[PDB]
Amino acid sequence: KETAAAKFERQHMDSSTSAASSSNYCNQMMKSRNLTKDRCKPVNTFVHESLADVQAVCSQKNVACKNGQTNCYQSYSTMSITDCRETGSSKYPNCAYKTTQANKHIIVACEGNPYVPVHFDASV
Ligand SMILES: [Cl-]
Ligand SMILES: [Cl-]
Ligand SMILES: [Cl-]
Ligand code: NA
Repeated sequence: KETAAAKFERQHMDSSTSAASSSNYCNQMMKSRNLTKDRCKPVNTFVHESLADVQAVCSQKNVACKNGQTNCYQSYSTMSITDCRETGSSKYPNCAYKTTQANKHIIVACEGNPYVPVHFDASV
């Protein structure tokens, strides 16, 4: 039974690469992080920065989350991200994703002690 912090790490962190360099990145990563077990997760963003740099966002600019909560934080700098989104021809169990690499600010929700990211809200 996964903690919130660990679920964030599994779903969103990929520090081993600086950027997605292939159209198949999302297909491979969504499968290897177990996000296509039982269902195709429709949307998911991977962040290509160190874990420490992402955890540090919880001390940066405090903003509202899309749901109105006030424990969201926007990174001061842009970060290398890859957005993975299911295509129109995807359906379980043959999940298929479009890979879009970008450099954007991230917005995360933070909780706990230590105060760490638990939800990925958006990128700007
Ligand atoms: Cl897992
Ligand atoms: Cl996401
Ligand atoms: Cl402020
Ligand atoms: Na946690």
